[PDB]
Amino acid sequence: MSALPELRELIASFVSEEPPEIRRIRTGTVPDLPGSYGQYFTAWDFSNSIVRDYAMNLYQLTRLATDESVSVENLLTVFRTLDPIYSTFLGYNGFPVLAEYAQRVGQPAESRAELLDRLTTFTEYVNRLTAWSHHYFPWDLGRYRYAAEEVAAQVDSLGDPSQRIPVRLTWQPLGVQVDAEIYADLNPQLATDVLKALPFTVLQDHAVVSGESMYAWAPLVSVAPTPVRERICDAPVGRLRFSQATGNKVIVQYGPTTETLSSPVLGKVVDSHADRLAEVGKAVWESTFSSKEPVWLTVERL
Amino acid sequence: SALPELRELIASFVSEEPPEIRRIRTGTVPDLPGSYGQYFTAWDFSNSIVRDYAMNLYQLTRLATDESVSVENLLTVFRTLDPIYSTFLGYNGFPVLAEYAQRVGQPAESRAELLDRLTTFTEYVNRLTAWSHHYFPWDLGGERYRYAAEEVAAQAAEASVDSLGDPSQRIPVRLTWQPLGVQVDAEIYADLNPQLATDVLKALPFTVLQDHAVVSGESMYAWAPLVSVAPTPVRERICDAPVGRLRFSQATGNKVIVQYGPTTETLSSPVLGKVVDSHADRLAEVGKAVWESTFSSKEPVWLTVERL
Ligand SMILES: O=C(O)CC[C@]1(C(=O)O)N[C@H](C(=O)O)Cc2c1[nH]c1ccccc21
Ligand SMILES: O=C(O)CC[C@]1(C(=O)O)N[C@H](C(=O)O)Cc2c1[nH]c1ccccc21
Repeated sequence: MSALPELRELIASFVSEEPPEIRRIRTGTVPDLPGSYGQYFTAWDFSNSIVRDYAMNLYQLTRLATDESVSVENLLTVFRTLDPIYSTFLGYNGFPVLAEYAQRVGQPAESRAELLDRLTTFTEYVNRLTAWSHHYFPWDLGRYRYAAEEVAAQVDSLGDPSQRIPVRLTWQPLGVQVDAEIYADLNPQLATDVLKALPFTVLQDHAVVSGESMYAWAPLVSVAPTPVRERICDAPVGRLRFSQATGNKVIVQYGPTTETLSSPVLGKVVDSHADRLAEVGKAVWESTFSSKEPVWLTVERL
Repeated sequence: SALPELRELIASFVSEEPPEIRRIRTGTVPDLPGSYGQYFTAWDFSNSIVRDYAMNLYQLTRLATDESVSVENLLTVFRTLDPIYSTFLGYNGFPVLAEYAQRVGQPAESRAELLDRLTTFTEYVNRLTAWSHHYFPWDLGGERYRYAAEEVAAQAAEASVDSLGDPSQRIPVRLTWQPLGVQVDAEIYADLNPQLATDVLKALPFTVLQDHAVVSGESMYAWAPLVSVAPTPVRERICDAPVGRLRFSQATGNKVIVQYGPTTETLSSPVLGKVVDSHADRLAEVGKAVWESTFSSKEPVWLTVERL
C-alpha cells in the first residue's frame, strides 16, 4: 500500500489543478500575514525558495533510505534534525498541510520500506507544490539585465539501437508535436521509471538560470542510478534530460545553456523535429516569466 | 583548526564585503548565469540556496554532536546532500564554497575533525548568507505586492520568560548602532539558556552588520561570529515575544535578534535577554533605519555588542 494515502489523492489533483497554497501565496491571502511592512513578495521569495530546497533535501533523504549503511533510526535522527526548521517555517508561509505530514514521516517507521514510502510520497507532494511555485513566481521583475555586449560575446552514438524507445512530446495550447527516442540502455533503471509514468501530462516551465532549457515535473520519484551523465553545456539541441535531484523533471534543451553541471541523459528529440522546439521555448519562457498562461506537456509512447 | 585559511576569510568578511557577493549583485559573475540576459533570476537562486545550504550545514554541524550516528554515516549524509547544493553555488557565484565543500566530506578520522570542518564552513557560509541578505533587492515587491492597511489592523486585533529565573544571574551588555549613534543597554539571561548565553558572551565584543527581517515582521537580526550547538531549554513564540526581546536563532544563522515591534511568526526561538525598559524607546528609531537599510538604502548599519 501507501504510507500516506491522503497525499496521493492530492498529488493527482495537483498535476491538473493549481494547489490552494500556491494561490494564497501569489494572491497574498496567507492567514498569518507573512511579509514585513504590508507586502508579500519577501514572503513569496522565501515560500518559493524553501519549498524547492526543502524538496531537494527530501530527495537526498529519500536516497539514503535506499542505503543500508545508514540505519533506519539514524536516518530518522537525520530527518528529525533537518526537517523541523524547514517545515515549521513553510507552515507559517502558506504550506500548513506540508508541515503536518513532515511530522508523520518522522514518526517511527517499523520498516525502512515504510519510511521510504513516506519520503517518496512526500517528496512528490513537495515537488508538485514546487512545480507551480516556479511557474507563478514573478520572475519578470528582473531592471537587472546583462550588457548587450556581454551576452553577444557568449552519447547518441553510444548505446544500442534496439533500446531506443519511441516517444512523442506534445505541447498545448501551442499544438507543436515532436517525436523523440528514449535511451533505455544508457540509464536503464532511470528510463524504466520514466517509461512507467507514460502517458503523463504535466505543466511546462522554462529554466530561470540554466539558459535556453525547459523542464516539467513528471509524476515519479526515481532513486535509480545515473551511470551516463552529460554536461548541461555539452548537450545537443533536442536533448531529453531527467534530473532526479532537482525534482525528477523531464528537461528539454532547445538552445545553448550556461550551467556546468552534469545531468543524466534520457534521450534526444529527432533532428528533423529539433527546429520546432525553438518556437515552444519562447512561449514557455514568457509563461514562466510574464504570461503565467499555462503550457502543458504531454509525453506519450509510440 | 581543520581549515585555518577559512578562519582568516571569516574574520576578513565580518568587516568587508565578500568578493563573491559583489559580483552577483553587480552582474559580473563569470559564466553570466541567468536566462535571456538578466541576472535577477540567478540572484534569487544564489541568495536562497546559500541560505538553505547554510541551514542544512548547521543541522549537519548539530548532527556531529549526536554520537548515535557514526562518522561514516555522518559523512554519507553530507556526501549525499551537499553535492546538489555545493556544485550549483559554484556555478552560481560561489566557486570556492564548492572547493571547501569537497574537503569537508573527505574521510575523517575523528568526530572533532568533522565537527571542526562543519563549524568553520557553516560560519563561513553564514557570513556569505548575511551579505546576500543585505544587498538583495526586496523593494521590488513593495512597488507591486502590498497588504492592505485595514486587513493588517484586523489581523493584529484578532490576535512570562522575563519572570522566570534569578534576576541576579542576568549579565548586562551594550548594543551600539552606527552610523545612527544610538546606544541601549540590555541584560542577558544566563539562567534560562546558560550554555547559549556563555557561547554568545564569549564572542563579545564584536562589531557586525545589522539587517532587518523580511518576513518575520518588525524584527532585526545580526549575524554574530559564532556557531553554537548549545542546548536551548527556554524558547518563546516570536509573535508572543515582547519589545526589546533579544533572541539567538542558532539554526537560521546564529544571529542576535531584536524585536522592536509586532511580529507574526509562530516559530519558537531561544531567549537571550531583553533591552532594559528605560532604553526600549530607542529601538523604534533604529529599526526604521534598519528597515530602509535592508529594504532600500543598502547603507551599512553596524552593531557593536560589548560587555558592561
Ligand atoms: O539541467 C538543467 O539544464 C537545469 C538545471 C536546474 C534544474 O532544475 O534541473 N535548473 C534550475 C534553474 O536554474 O532554472 C535550477 C537548478 C538546476 N539544478 C540545480 C541544482 C541545485 C540548485 C538549483 C538547480
Ligand atoms: O527569529 C526571528 O525573529 C525570525 C525568524 C527568522 C530568523 O531566525 O531570522 N526570520 C527570517 C525572516 O523571515 O526574515 C528568516 C527565517 C527565520 N526563521 C526561519 C526558518 C526557516 C527559514 C527561514 C527563516
